[PDB]
Amino acid sequence: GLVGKLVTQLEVNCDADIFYKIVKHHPHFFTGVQVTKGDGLVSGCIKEWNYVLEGKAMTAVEETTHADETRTLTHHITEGDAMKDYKKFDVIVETNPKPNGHGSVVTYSIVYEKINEDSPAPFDYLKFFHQNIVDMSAHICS
Amino acid sequence: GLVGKLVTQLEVNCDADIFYKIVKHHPHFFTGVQVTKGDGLVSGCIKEWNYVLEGKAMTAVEETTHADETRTLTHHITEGDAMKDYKKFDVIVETNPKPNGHGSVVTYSIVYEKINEDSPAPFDYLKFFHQNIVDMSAHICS
Ligand SMILES: COc1ccc(C[C@@H]2NCCc3cc(OC)c(OC)cc32)cc1OC
Ligand SMILES: COc1ccc(C[C@@H]2NCCc3cc(OC)c(OC)cc32)cc1OC
Repeated sequence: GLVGKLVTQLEVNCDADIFYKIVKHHPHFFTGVQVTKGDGLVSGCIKEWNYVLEGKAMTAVEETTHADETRTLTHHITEGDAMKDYKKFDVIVETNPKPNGHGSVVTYSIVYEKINEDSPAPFDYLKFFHQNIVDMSAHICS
Repeated sequence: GLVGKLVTQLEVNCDADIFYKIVKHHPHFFTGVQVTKGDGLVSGCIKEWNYVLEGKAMTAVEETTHADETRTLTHHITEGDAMKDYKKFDVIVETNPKPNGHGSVVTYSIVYEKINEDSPAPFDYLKFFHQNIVDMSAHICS
């Protein structure tokens, strides 16, 4: 099966709307541009990343869009090392209140389509994104 | 955050109800028992597994339940190496038709609660369950 999705979901002790605003505004570096929607206000960005994953230097080009009303960030990868393995690679970050009312659930989903049946599934990316949100979440408190 | 869920979802070219029936009936071995519901018909099982994960021999005790009407298998781990890292570890396997009507989507979810913030998230288990369903899925065809 070539099409799949990997998910990591974590509970965080933080209001969903604030946490989303934190995530939205944030060896590696990027160059790139911001994207606007017509009113001159930034609606997203396009970045070329240089990063190291499990010791190997890689590049990617990522177009990011946000949806404030659903607290969703979407990172659409168009180019780079990952596209040697995947025809499609998108990363969707959602933040929602726990039905308990107070804290939040953060979901990172990697939606992918492999080039062929010999391509890996992106467990190395899932672990990276997971640890990154754990790390960010451990620099926040009430 | 101590509570989380890992998911791998895969598309399979197989009718959901047949695929669920295949999954339901299937270095490692197990000993154990079957569980009935009162009519003498098997409703589940309780197994003690001996298995090797990333080279290390481990044991677990797993109680499995099924739900035919939702094509869901639930594996509830009560004891074993994994419980050195997790207070709770459940594995839920769902099979549903693609809204396209024909093939299926198979979802393995690992629902976990870590013992403490230094416990790993179960990416090693997610990869194992993923490869196992890929392998099974590559022994089936129309
Ligand atoms: C192939 O997919 C991607 C590759 C890189 C990114 C960028 C991502 N954001 C912060 C900096 C950064 C740093 C990294 O390693 C140090 C990294 O590794 C995967 C990923 C990222 C994002 C990606 O998709 C969201
Ligand atoms: C800690 O959680 C679990 C541990 C073992 C199992 C049993 C599982 N089923 C087939 C045989 C088998 C064989 C394995 O390695 C050869 C294995 O590794 C994780 C897992 C399994 C299931 C588990 O949860 C579903």
